[PDB]
Amino acid sequence: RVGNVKVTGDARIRYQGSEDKGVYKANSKSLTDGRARVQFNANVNDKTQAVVRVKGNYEFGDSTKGSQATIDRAYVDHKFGSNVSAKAGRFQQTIGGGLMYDDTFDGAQLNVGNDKVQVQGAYGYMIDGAADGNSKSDNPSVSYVGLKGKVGKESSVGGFYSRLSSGNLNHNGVTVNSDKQDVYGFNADFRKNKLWAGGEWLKASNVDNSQAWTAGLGYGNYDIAKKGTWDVKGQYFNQKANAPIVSSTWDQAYDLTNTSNGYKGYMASVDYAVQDNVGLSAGYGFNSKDQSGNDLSDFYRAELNYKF
Amino acid sequence: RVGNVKVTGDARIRYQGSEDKGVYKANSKSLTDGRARVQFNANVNDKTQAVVRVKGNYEFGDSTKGSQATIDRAYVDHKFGSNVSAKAGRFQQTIGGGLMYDDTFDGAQLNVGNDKVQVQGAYGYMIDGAADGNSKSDNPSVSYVGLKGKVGKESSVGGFYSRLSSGNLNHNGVTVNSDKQDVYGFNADFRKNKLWAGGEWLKASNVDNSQAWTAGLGYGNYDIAKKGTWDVKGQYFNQKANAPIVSSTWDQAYDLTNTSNGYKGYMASVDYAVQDNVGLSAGYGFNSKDQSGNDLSDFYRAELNYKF
Amino acid sequence: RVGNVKVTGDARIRYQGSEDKGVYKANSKSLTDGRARVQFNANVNDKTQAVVRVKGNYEFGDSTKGSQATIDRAYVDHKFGSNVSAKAGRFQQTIGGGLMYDDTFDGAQLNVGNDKVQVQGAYGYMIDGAADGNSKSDNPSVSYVGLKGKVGKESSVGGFYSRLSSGNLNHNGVTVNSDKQDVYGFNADFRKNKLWAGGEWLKASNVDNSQAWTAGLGYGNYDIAKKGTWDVKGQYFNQKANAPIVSSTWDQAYDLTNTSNGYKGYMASVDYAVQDNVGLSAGYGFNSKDQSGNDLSDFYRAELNYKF
Repeated sequence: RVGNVKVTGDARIRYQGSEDKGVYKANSKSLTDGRARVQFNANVNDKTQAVVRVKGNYEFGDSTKGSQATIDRAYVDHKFGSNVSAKAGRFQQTIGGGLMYDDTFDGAQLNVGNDKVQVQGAYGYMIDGAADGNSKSDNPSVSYVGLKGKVGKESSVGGFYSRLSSGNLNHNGVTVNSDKQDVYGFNADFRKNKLWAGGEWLKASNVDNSQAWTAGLGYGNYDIAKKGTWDVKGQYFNQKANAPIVSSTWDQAYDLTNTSNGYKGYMASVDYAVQDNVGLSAGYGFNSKDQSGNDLSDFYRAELNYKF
Repeated sequence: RVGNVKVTGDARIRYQGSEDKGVYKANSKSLTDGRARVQFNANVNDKTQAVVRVKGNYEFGDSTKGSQATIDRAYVDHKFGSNVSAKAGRFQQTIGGGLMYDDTFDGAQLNVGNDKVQVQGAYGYMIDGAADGNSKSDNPSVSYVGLKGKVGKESSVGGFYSRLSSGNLNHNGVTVNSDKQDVYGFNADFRKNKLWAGGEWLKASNVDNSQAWTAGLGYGNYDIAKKGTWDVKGQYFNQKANAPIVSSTWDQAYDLTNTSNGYKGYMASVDYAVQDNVGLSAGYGFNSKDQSGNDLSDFYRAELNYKF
Repeated sequence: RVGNVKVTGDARIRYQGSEDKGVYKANSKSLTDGRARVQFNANVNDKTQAVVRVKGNYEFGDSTKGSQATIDRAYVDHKFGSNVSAKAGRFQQTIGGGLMYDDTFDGAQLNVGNDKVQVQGAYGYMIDGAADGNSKSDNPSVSYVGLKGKVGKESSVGGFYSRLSSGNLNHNGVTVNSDKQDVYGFNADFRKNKLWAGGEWLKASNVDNSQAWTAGLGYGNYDIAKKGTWDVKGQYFNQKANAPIVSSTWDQAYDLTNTSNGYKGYMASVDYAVQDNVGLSAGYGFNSKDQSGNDLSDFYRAELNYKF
C-alpha cells in the first residue's frame, strides 16, 4: 500500500494585532486565523523528486467563503550529480538573506555547491507580496544570482545580484509600473554556540532611496522537534520608501505594500517548544517610524505551530 | 516512506427529491450530487494529534464550475491527561444532541470526562447552516456548555446551555440581525439490545416560539463496516418559527433557512450495509406541515456511502 | 499507520505555442503552464475501490489568482465478478477511440468483458471541452455503448454508438443549443512489434458535415517507467465543421470550441523517457487548414512529464 509519496504537513493558529486599524485586517486592529498545509514528497527515481503542497487559510468566524485549498508548491528537484541541483515549477525562492523576498516563485532554479561555497541561480516570477495580483505580462521577471560562503563552522556570509524587469508592483495598495531594477546586496549570519548575530543590506542601484538593511542579535537553541528548546532575538529594520520589499522572510508588519515612506523600527520575538513538534512563537514590534520620523503603529504576534 | 500522517476518507453518491420545487435545488424538485472527502490524521506526538480534511462537492452534470476542494476540517486535539481533552481550530461541534447544530465550528473546545459523565465546553463560531455567509463581525459567537451522563450500560441522557451573541442568521433566505439568545435543552438516548428510543428538546428562553423537539423509535444493528447490517427508524420533528435550527444532525429538509413558520412532520429512514464499508441509506419525510397547519412538501432521500 | 489509501500522482511542465495569437492563450501565441495532480486510490473492500484525484493548474508568472485545487476525479469502481465491472461518480470516459471525447464524465459506466471482446455502456454528462460551462439542465446527456474486440495478439478493432440529447455546446466560443445527435463510429488499432498503425472514423447521422476521422503511423517502445524508451508518430486529422469534437484524446490545437469550419492537417509528435518515470514529449502540427482550404496556424508542443 506504500508508494513513492510521503505525506507531511503542518498546522498553525496565529494571532496578529496592532494599535491602529488596517495593519493586518481592514477596519480593525486584530486578526485571528488558522492555516493547514499538507505536503506530498514523492521520489520519482533515485535522483529526481517532486514536491506538491496543498495549503488552506481560514479566519476564525469568517463563514462568507469556504477554506479553498490552493496548491502552494508544485515543483521537481533534480540532482545532477553531487554538486549540481536544479528546480523547476512553483517553489520557494529566497532572494539574498530573505529580506527582499522569501516566498512562492514560478520558474527554474540552479544550484552549484561545494559544501563550503554555494552558487544559486534563479529565473522566473514572484507570486506573493507586492507581486500578487499580477498577470504574466504585468509580473516582472527576476534574474537572480547568489553566492553563499561558509566563513566558520556554522557561520556564513554571502551576497547576491538580482535583475527585475518592467512590471507592476503593489506600492501602498496601488499597483504602479516600474522600470528595470538591478538589486544587489550582502548578508552575514554568525552563529557561535547559542549566540546569533545576523544582518543584511540591499539596495537598488538605479532607484534612489531604495536602501534597506536589517540587523539583530539572538540567543537560544530552538528546535520545534525537541521539547523545552527556546529562543529570543531582537532585530532592527531600516528600509526606505523605494526599497524593494516584496515578501520578506521576517515578520515585520510593514513592507512595500503597506508603507509609502519606508519603515524603521525594532522587533523582539521569542520562541518556545512547549511539546515535541509543537512550538509557541510570539513577537512584538515597537518604535515603528517612517523614514521621515512619523510614528507608525506597534504590532504584536502570537502563533502556535504544529509539525507533522 | 511512512510518516505520522494516516490517510482516510469517504465517498457519497446522494439523491434528493421532493414533491415541490426549491426544497433542495432552485427551480427544480430533484438534486443528484456526489461528495468526496480525504482526511489526513497526523500524530504530532504521543499526546497531540492534528486532523486535516479536504472536501469536494459536485453535481452530476453541472459543468459550470469545477469541484473546488475546500478544507472542511483543520484542528489540533490535545490530551491533557486521561480525563481532560482540548480542541482548537476548525472542527465539528455538536450543540446538545445535534438538533440545534452539528457541523463545522471555528474556535476552541474543552472536554472533561469520567467515562460515565462528560462535560464539554466550546467557544467560537458556527460556519454552516444559517451561520453561512457571515463575516467575523456578523457571525454570532457561541458560548456552549454541555453535560452528558450514562444512565445505563449504553443508554445516556444529558443537557446543555448555550449563549449566542448578536449576529446575522439566515431566516427563510433573508439574513436578519438578532439579539442575544440563551438556548438550553435536554436530550435522552436509550439503546436496549437492538431497540433505540431517543429524543431531544430545546428552547431559547428570551425568544418566544423558539421551542423545538424531536422523538423517534428505531430497531437495527447498522454498522457500515459489517456487511448485512440493517437499521430502521421513524422520528417526528416539531420545531417552531423562531426555533434555532442552524445545521441539524438529522436529515429533515426544513430548518431555519427554509421555513418561515416552523416545521412539523414525520420522517422514516432505513439503512443497509450492502458490502463491507459500503452502505445504502434511504429516507422519506411525510406529513410535513407548518406550525399553523399549512401543508409542506414531502421529501425523500437515497444515498450510497463508501468508507475508506 | 498504513490504511486502505495509496497516494500516487504526476507533475507536468508544458509549453505550447503557435504562429498566430489566440490558439492557446488569448492575445498571445505562447503558453507556459504547469500541472500537479495527486490521486488517492482506496480499497473499500476486496471487490470495491474508490479513486479521488486532486488537480491543480498554474501558469508560470500568473499571480492574479492562486492555484485552486479541484477534484478532477471522484468515483467508485465495483467488480461484480470476473467479467462485469461498474463505475459511478466523476470519472474518465473515452467515447470510441477518444477522437470525439476522452475527459471527465459524470454518470455511471458498465463494463462486460471477455478478455477478447469488451462491451462498455455509459450514461451521463461530459464536463470538459465544448461541454464546459454548462449547467445540469443545459448539459446534454450521453447514452453511449461501445464494442471493442481483439483482432490480434495486441491489435484491436471496435466501434461505438452514442446518443446526445438537446443541450448547449461551445461552438467557436459561442454556446449554441443543438438538437438530438446520434453519433456512431469505428476505430482500428494495429500494433505489430514496434510499428503502430491506428485510425478512427466517426459521424453524426442526423447532422450534415459531421464526419471526422484520423489516421496515423508510429514506431517506438515508449514507456515512461523505463529509461531510454522512445516513440515517434505522425497522424493526420480531417474533421468537418459540424463534427462533434468535445475533448479529443489527441493533442491537435483545433476542436469544436476553436474552429468554425472544421480542421484538416498533419501532426508529428515524439516521446522520450529521459529518466525513470520522467518523460520528454514534443509535438508539431503543420499544414493546418480549414475544410474550405483556408490556412490555419501551425502549432507546436513540448512538455515534461513526471510520474510518482
